[PDB]
Amino acid sequence: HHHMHLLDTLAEGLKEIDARGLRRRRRTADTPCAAHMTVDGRAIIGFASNDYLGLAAHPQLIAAIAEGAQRYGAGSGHSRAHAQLEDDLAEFVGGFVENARALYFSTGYMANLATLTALAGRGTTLFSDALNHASLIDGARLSRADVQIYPHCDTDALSAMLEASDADVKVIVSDTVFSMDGDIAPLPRLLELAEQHGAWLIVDDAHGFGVLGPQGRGAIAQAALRSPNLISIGTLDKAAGVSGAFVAAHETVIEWLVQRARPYIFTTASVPAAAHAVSASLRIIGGEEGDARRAHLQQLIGRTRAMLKATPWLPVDSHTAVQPLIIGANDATLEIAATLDRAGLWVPAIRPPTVPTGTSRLRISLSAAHSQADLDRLEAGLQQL
Repeated sequence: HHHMHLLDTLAEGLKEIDARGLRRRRRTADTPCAAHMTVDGRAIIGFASNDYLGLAAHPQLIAAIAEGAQRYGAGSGHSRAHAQLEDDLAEFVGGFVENARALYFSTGYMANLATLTALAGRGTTLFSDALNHASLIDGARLSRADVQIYPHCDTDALSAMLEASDADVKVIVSDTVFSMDGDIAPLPRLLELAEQHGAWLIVDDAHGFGVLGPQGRGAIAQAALRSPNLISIGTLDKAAGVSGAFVAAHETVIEWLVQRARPYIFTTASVPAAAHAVSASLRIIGGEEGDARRAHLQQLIGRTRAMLKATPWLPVDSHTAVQPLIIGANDATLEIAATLDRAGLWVPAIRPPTVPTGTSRLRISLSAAHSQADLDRLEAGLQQL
């Protein structure tokens, strides 16, 4: 009956997590991801997912999964569906550069990792927005480059850091929509600085793809940017409602990634049915149904912004589906989330280190699948709190 003494340190750390209010609960969904979902046998309205267009449970995407598996098999063992998706993505999101290509990756993390390891090295300096999500942080540390953090969206500070750098290779890295705040990065000014200093501008559009710009092509498209310095990363498990991720860039950039990125990064792939279903999702996102879903989401955002302002708490000023409400402490945030959970509304409580100390917050995530009746109930829940 041997005992591993390090189990004791884990057990003590878990108890400390309970006391400090940082315990995480994983809930099991009895029904598909959607506006209304059943959890533990009780139907609730969910504001927790990043299913921004309501596509995760869409009948056309369910059908595309089934069709994709019948055509290409259950597992990948580069399927024809993966190759076709790369063509479809280049056409949809590559408008910022002539002769765009795209690469499909299993996860957003892998997409970031492939891009940074291929382009960054010793002698590269990487300039990173302070609120960038942790995957981008992790990808950069692996790159073996010097990482300099510029203050959030502070392009004057970044301009001063760029000129105070003699590096042979400079890379600027920013999320487009910040996942816990909802604000949109100053891409026009960031790109100006990138061209002036001869730097790559790598932008992660995880939370802007599908919901920003003409036909939902994303944040670069919204900013109407055109430059070969741009490298566009996105994920396909949020607005697109399936799984996977992409890098889109000038074909020379893509070919360099194929030749220089760590080969194991290409050895993982989602099931072929997933790639086939993303191609179907692009047709919805870019079509009249996508336009209608986005227009409805914009109306939900407009109502929710004022709803949050009416509460005693401080909203983060967001024009995207991410609608945070700052409470303050962990305990006070968990208490309010539980009051909403009792009213049948699932609103996550975000806590450090995900967010700065003293800014624990509800993260209300809107979806085009939500109705005005759903916001009626969220409002009543907030008004009662």
